[PDB]
Amino acid sequence: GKGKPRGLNSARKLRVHRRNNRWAENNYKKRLLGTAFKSSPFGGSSHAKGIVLEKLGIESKQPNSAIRKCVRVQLIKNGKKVTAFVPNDGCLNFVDENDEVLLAGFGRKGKAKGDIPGVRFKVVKVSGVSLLALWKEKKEKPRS
Amino acid sequence: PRAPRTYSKTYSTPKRPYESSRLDAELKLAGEFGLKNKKEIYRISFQLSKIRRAARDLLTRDEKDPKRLFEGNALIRRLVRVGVLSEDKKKLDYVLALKVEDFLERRLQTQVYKLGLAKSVHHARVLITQRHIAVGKQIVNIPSFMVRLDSEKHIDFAPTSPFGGARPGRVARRNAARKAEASG
Amino acid sequence: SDAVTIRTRKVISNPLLARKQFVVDVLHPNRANVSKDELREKLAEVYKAEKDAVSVFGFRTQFGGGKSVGFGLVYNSVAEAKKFEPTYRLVRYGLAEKVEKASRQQRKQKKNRDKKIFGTGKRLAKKVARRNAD
Amino acid sequence: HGSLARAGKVKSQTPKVEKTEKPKKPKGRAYKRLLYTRRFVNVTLVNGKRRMNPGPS
RNA sequence: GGAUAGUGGCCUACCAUGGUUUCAACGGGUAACGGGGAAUAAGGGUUCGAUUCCGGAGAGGGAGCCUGAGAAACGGCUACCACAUCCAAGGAAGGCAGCAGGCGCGCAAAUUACCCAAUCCUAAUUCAGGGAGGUAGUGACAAUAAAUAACGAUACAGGGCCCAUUCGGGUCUUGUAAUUGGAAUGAGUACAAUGUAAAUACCUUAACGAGGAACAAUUGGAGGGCAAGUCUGGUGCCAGCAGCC
Repeated sequence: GKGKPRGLNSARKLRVHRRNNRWAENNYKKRLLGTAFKSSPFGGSSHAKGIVLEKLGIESKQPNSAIRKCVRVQLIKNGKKVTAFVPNDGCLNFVDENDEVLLAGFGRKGKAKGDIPGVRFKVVKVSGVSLLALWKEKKEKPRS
Repeated sequence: PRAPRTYSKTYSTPKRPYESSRLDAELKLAGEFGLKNKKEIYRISFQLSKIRRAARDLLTRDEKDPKRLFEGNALIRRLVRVGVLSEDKKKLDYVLALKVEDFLERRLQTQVYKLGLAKSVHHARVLITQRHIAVGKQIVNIPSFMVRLDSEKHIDFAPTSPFGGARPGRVARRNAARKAEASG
Repeated sequence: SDAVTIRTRKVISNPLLARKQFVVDVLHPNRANVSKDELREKLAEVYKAEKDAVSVFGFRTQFGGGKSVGFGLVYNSVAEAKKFEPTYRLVRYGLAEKVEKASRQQRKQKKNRDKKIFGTGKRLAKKVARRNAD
Repeated sequence: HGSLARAGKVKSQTPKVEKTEKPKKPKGRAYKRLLYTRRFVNVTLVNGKRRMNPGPS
């Protein structure tokens, strides 16, 4: 009889059985445990601002050989220290040190974007100015 | 607070964006009818979806059901009025077979093109937007009008437009000054 | 005054306010729109009820010109429109000249200040004056 | 170590090739008409590939 | 029995261990006010619902109360806790989770504007008040067609046709043409009428704007998924790209 009960009065068993077995789903488990709220460095938000502490030279994961440009960032709202990628070419020279940056995830929902080990976040703004603006020379960072 | 103003969308984006067969047809459709966007096709197909959904639900009901006897007749009268489906039917047939080409064939952009006052779908669209058209007594500039089959004989040029007397147009008025300035 | 062809529609006899209630629609080809000093006296002569007992408003121009529709109303007398016509329309038509008044911010602030004062206030000025020396 | 250098390299060695002046393309239904008369009214070569941006060979 | 407006362990004077519980009690959590609803759909579903309506609760945290038909009211009072203002220091004054606004917080959110003209409420039901409400200001998240050019001539490349030197022309146009001309209208500049008593924002004018930066359209992408370059220079496991390969 296919396993599961079929009787017209077995709705409770089907309900409880489904409830128990939804815990084997990764997304349901993560949502109802509140892991993003309690463990993720953004606290469950899309973005976070922080202060650059140091320039990074994260090596590429095999088989690619490259030095990804990243920054240690201590988030303002938490104090948690994260690593954010500075995406485009030469944009490290815009995010040098001690500035206030806006960070976003990599699109992997908390995993590695590519051959970059351990990096979950990327830079999108520097001192209130979009990193794409500085890379395309449309705007310039405040000199004073 | 004041009661909220309701609003609703009119178009729907296709599920798969880069479809060669669908992309070619839609841009082929825009050329033959002079439309500016794919959204101008998306809305017609969205409008058609609400119509096929309406007739499909109605046709699941049995014959001589008061719901489809009233709602089916109302949908027929509205669609016949706008001229999308043929008027020589009384069988609730064409509705589910209505194609996208039927709806934008009834638009004023093409309606004034084939009525001889426009000479092109692009010329009509510019003509439509520049207000050289009156449907009844009233000037319109809507490329998507859905003429109600009582206005195809009512179309005419706007009285407040060139070729209507006492109104040559701004560029003509400048040449009127040039006519006197040329001698002087 | 040429082919203005002003006319009224839906004329209903409203004697509780003692007036005639209707909508007024004008056809003004080759014309922007007709004004108050034109429409009001034109509505007066067509009705022969009074001169300043006429009121018009609304008057949206049809999309693309040509004609305009709005609302109108005619009283039995000018002395009867004085008792019913709204004040802002009377001031607009010239039947009353409103004296300048303090702004809402300033009016409310003055009410806040004199609510802080109990009594008429004549004696308060004397005590402050008598105590101002030291 | 030594990563505090060599960043932004190829963007700094790329020769500056300025944009060429061209007229503006039609925009809107006019641009839509441009694609329509680029794709369907020219039947010079629609045999096997219908190339869209073919380079010199 | 007391209390209550009233029922009632609501509270006060006794037995019986009475009541609940795997049909999940009782604990714990809730990045939980509930619902009408929202998003998403073949059918079933999954997720959301602080928030325009309804109900509940609260007025910085607790507690207590006066008046009053109705409040355990906070733009009423009393007290403690935290915070906090003005003092010639003896005292006095509180409370924007109303509106506008300010600071902080953060990824995240507007004007210290005009009015009762409308909607409706309040009073001594008959000229008042109303940041309730409306109006305007900011506002390219959300939505609705909406302009960013349209028509004609003028040198050949040939989805094709009359005749046979099949390159001896064509009412017939698909377009390279930075070759023109007879075009058309909008963005919009208020002491002019139409709405708020002070004004604004589609129309029409003693009056105006269009021939290239003109008065251009951007955002993304061109290996595959997923339509679109084995085109050209530069870098050369570097720089960088790459949601996945």
